[PDB]
This record gives sequence, structure tokens and C-alpha cells, in this order.
Amino acid sequence: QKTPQIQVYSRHPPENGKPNILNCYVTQFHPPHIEIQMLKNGKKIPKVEMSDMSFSKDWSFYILAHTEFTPTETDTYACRVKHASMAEPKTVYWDR
Amino acid sequence: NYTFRCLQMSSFANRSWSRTDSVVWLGDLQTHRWSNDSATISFTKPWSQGKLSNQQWEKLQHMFQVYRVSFTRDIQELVKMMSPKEDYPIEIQLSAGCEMYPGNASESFLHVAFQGKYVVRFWGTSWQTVPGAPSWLDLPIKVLNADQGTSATVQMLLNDTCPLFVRGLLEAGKSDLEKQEKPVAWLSSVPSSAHGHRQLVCHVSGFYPKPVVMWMRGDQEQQGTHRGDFLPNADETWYLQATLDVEAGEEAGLACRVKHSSLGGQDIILYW
Ligand SMILES: CCCCCCCCCCCCCCCCCCCCCCCCCC(=O)N[C@@H](CO[C@H]1O[C@H](CO)[C@H](O)[C@H](O)[C@H]1O)[C@H](O)[C@H](O)CCCC(=O)NCCCCCCc1ccccc1
Ligand SMILES: *[C@@H]1O[C@H](CO)[C@@H](O[C@@H]2O[C@H](CO)[C@@H](O)[C@H](O)[C@H]2NC(C)=O)[C@H](O)[C@H]1NC(C)=O
Ligand SMILES: *[C@@H]1O[C@H](CO)[C@@H](O)[C@H](O)[C@H]1NC(C)=O
Ligand SMILES: *[C@@H]1O[C@H](CO)[C@@H](O)[C@H](O)[C@H]1NC(C)=O
Ligand code: NA
Ligand code: NA
Repeated sequence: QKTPQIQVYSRHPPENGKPNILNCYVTQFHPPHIEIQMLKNGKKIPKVEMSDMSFSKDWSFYILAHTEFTPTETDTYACRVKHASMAEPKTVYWDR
Repeated sequence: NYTFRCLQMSSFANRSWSRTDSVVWLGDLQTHRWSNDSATISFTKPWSQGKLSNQQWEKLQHMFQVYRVSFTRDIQELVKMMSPKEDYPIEIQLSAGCEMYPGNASESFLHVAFQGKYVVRFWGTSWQTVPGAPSWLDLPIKVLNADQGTSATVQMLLNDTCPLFVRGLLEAGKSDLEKQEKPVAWLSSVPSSAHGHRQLVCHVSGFYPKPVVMWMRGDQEQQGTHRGDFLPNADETWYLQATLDVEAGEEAGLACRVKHSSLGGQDIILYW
């Protein structure tokens, strides 16, 4: 078993009130079965697109999740991952 | 100078449940997807058939269709006899393809992992376990090595078909493979794990190809620049950030400079 690493980042420079894309890149996990959710103010974003599952030279799996979003001053965004390596779901917050 | 890789991911949860999913990459662009749910291999590029004809592609696909079913059955047959030495859940990964070199050369490979660990390869004319692989694999590998039709086919696929196919992709996929997308950069800051510091972040996104970032004070490179990993965007461009943990007030005079093939001598420089 390998524990997923999670990184959250925007496609474009964030400006409040401008449409953008938020990416949640999940890496270094094994086995490949995994659940990834993107959250807005603590609630699941319904339409999140998922790349195909793939793997690295080292055999660990990776996958990209992304969703359309328009940041504001007060909205918080996160990516939450459930996986058999972790008793608890891991949540990573988008910075600023 | 590219690496072509076909990646297969197979999961066996029990006697009744299995799935096998594949993806194919030419360097860092995806060319194919082959889902468990689909009969046929899907192209993820206009040029994914390379320079093979429809007939050649059909034959190649047929061989892989036969293979996927034969593979699933052989593995489950092997899980019935091995029980309870090794049992479910079982993960198998294959990574097969070739590396294309300066004009002439090409080398092919076929590697297999079991439960996340490299255990088998095809090499020359036969399947081999790697040193340190579990010894119960020796008999299945012998059985597999007795199948000379499989060995001949795999030899043809690695020696011939793989470099042939990739030459065609390189030609037919020229403008995507040699595309140039420009980085857009921006600066931010986040709390530092060190007291009395802030972490300055230079973000670089939308660039293609991969090669690309330094914090600067005038002409002086800041050796504290911590470059992160290359992270994919969803539109086949790349994202990278470079951080710098800075004392308060030491912040003034800092710039982030970015160099990329697509900017043609004209670096981006942002000032904090
Ligand atoms: C590779 C690069 C190709 C060029 C690129 C082309 C790109 C096009 C797009 C590609 C998209 C592809 C996605 C797939 C990626 C994976 C590629 C792997 C490809 C390698 C597999 C090709 C096998 C074809 C032959 C074959 O089918 N052999 C069968 C059938 O056998 C009968 O029929 C044939 C011809 O019809 C002959 O009549 C034979 O005599 C006859 O017995 C055999 O039952 C064989 O057993 C299948 C399984 C072989 C195999 O996996 N072995 C892997 C090693 C075993 C696993 C090791 C680890 C392990 C773990 C747990 C338990 C045990 C072992
Ligand atoms: C595919 O290529 C391999 C070379 O990678 C060939 O295997 C070699 O064959 C020679 C001459 O017959 C043997 O003496 C070598 O020992 C083999 N090399 C290795 C590393 O094992 C193989 O014959 C080729 N197959 C086809 C159909 O062309
Ligand atoms: C087999 O595995 C699948 C997927 O984990 C599960 O939903 C199913 O109930 C299992 N079936 C048996 C017979 O164990
Ligand atoms: C994967 O495909 C096989 C063959 O079509 C099918 O029978 C099997 O049920 C599929 N597995 C899952 C989990 O959907
Ligand atoms: Na598949
Ligand atoms: Na594996």
C-alpha cells in the first residue's frame, strides 16, 4: 500500500469573479482504487472531470481531477481523497 | 528522442470481479485509452493510428482483444492453483513500449509488476523473473515460456511493430509533439512552517513542452529557490511553482524570472 499525495492548484492566475479551473493532482498511491472529491465551502462539487488513471516509472498511480470555478474573496476550496492506505480521508486546501 | 509506453492496469478483487484498463503515452501526450468497458481501443489524438492502415490497425487491435481476454483467464486460473499462497486482491501492471533515439536507434521493453513491485520482464526471446522476485512465479513463467507462439508474437511486437508504429506517430503527430504553449506566471505567498518567515510562491502555468524558474535579487539567483514538481494541467500543458522562504522585510527587491522555449529569448520577470 502507498499513501496518496495531493496537490491543489489553479490553471490560471486567480482573480475574483473570473472563471478559472481548479486542479487536484493525486499521486504516489497503491492500490489504484480511490475516491476523489473537490469541495467548495465544505460541500462536494457535483461536476468534476477526471483524467484516465495512469502510473509512473516507479509503478505508483496518479490521476488528475479538475473543475471549473470562479474564485471570490470568501469561498474556500479543497480536495478530499479516500483510500485504503488511510484510516481517515485526507483533505488538502487550495492556498489563498 | 521519445519514450512510447503502453500501460495496462489489471485489478482482480475475486473469482468473479476483474477489470483491465490501459493508457498509451508518446512522451507526455496521451495517444490512446482502452477501458475495460470498451471492445475497441479509443484514439485520444487525431493522429493516434500513426501511419498504419485500417487493415494493419484492425489486426493489431484484434491481437490485443484476444490478449486481454486470454490474460484475464490465465491470471484467474493461476489464482485458483496458488491459493492460499497468494490471494485476492491482486494488482498487475504492465509497461511496454520503446525508446526512440538519435535518427537510427530504438530499444524496446516489457515490464510487469505484481502488487506494486517489478517481478517479470520479457527479454530477447523469453519471459524472465527478476532477481528477488517471489519463487512461486518460476513455474507459471516456465508454462508461459513453453508457449512459443506468444513468444514469437511478443518478439515481433517489441522488435518490429513498436518502433514502426512510433515513427508513424512522430510524423503524423508532428505539430502537437512540437507545439509551443507559453507560460503565464504569478506571485503569491502562504504561511511558512518557519517562524518570522513567509513563503513566496512563483507559479508558472500553461507551458509546453516541459523544460522551463528562479527567484532573483537583481542578477543574483536566490539559492533558497525550491522548485516543486511538474504538475499536469487538464489541457495538456504543465504547471510548476518555485518557492522562497523569506524573512519579513527581506521581501523587497525580490523578482521571479521564467525562461521557456516558447518565449523566444524574452523571459517573464515579475516583482514582489
Ligand atoms: C507492446 C508494444 C506493442 C506495439 C505498440 C502498439 C500500440 C497500439 C495500442 C496499444 C494499446 C495496448 C494496450 C495494452 C497494453 C499492454 C500490452 C502488453 C502486450 C504484451 C502481451 C502480448 C501477448 C500476445 C500473445 C497472446 O495473446 N498470448 C495469449 C494467447 O495465446 C494463444 O494465442 C496466440 C495468438 O492468438 C498464440 O496462438 C499462442 O500460441 C496461443 O497460446 C496467451 O494466453 C498469453 O498467456 C497471454 C498472457 C501473456 C502475458 O501478458 N503475460 C504477462 C506475464 C505474466 C504476469 C507476470 C506476473 C504475475 C502476477 C500474478 C500471477 C502470475 C504472474
Ligand atoms: C528480437 O530482438 C532480440 C534482440 O533483443 C532477438 O534476441 C536475440 O537473438 C540473437 C540471435 O538470434 C540471440 O543470440 C540473442 O541472445 C538474443 N538476444 C537476447 C538479448 O536475448 C530476437 O531474436 C528478435 N526476434 C525477432 C523475431 O526478430
Ligand atoms: C467481488 O468484488 C467486488 C468488487 O470489490 C464486490 O463488489 C463483490 O461483492 C465481490 N464478490 C464476491 C463474490 O466476493
Ligand atoms: C470488464 O470487462 C469484462 C469483459 O467484458 C467483463 O465481463 C467484466 O465484468 C468487466 N469488469 C467490470 C468490473 O466491469
Ligand atoms: Na483495457
Ligand atoms: Na502491480
